[PDB]
Amino acid sequence: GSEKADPSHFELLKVLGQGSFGKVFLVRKVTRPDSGHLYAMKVLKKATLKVILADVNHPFVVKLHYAFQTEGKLYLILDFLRGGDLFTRLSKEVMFTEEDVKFYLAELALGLDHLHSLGIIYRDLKPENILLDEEGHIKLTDFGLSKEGTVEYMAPEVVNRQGHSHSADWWSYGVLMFEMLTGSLPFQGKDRKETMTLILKAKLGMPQFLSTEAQSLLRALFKRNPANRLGSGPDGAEEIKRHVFYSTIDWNKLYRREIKPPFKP
Repeated sequence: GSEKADPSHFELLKVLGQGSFGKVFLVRKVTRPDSGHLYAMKVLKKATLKVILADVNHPFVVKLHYAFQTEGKLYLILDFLRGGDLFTRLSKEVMFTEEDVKFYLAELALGLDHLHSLGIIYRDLKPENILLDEEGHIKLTDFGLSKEGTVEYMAPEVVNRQGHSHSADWWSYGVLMFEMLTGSLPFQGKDRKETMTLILKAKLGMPQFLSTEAQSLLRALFKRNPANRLGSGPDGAEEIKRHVFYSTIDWNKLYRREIKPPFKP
């Protein structure tokens, strides 16, 4: 359905970022029916193709519009998210209010659970990989790998190479929450090794300015044992979505992007 596609059909505007899997540019399609439309083009020097799902249809996951392999490298044409990533915003703001964190985390909860339903494990969860559109809603990017990074976000079972189910994502989700809420990481040492050891002990001091609801959610997510971590069934993501922390969230309208974002790009 997207095969007369060609790299000549897109003019290069600039470079959005340097990925580990490849470079990503801002491009403008030059051919109908979407001439003039802006997209993000990810170039991969490796190769595949197949009809590691990169084509996910969900309001909070970056959409793939085109995919063509021309001259060895593979070109992926994705949504262009105007707002940039959450890491940049966090760096400037130094920390978000619980209101802002609740919104971002609620939308992410849906995005994550969806990927999980497709059997995908979002291994690289962190603010750098969460983009904002022009309205302020979020979109998860740089995902896919099922059969399989930033140490500070690694779950204990991943550090100890004991396993890596979707449960590890919920731990990372907890690290994201803590970092957005405090401006700092829960577990961090002077080097990679010490950080891993700190993660394994999982000893965490709760900053006193966090709401009791925020605190209990974090405690429920930071369970060293994947089996007892929030999100590990039986009701899956629902047990996290039904947590008192998100009591004021209408997941139906959220899915429909009816809830207005706190920050407007």
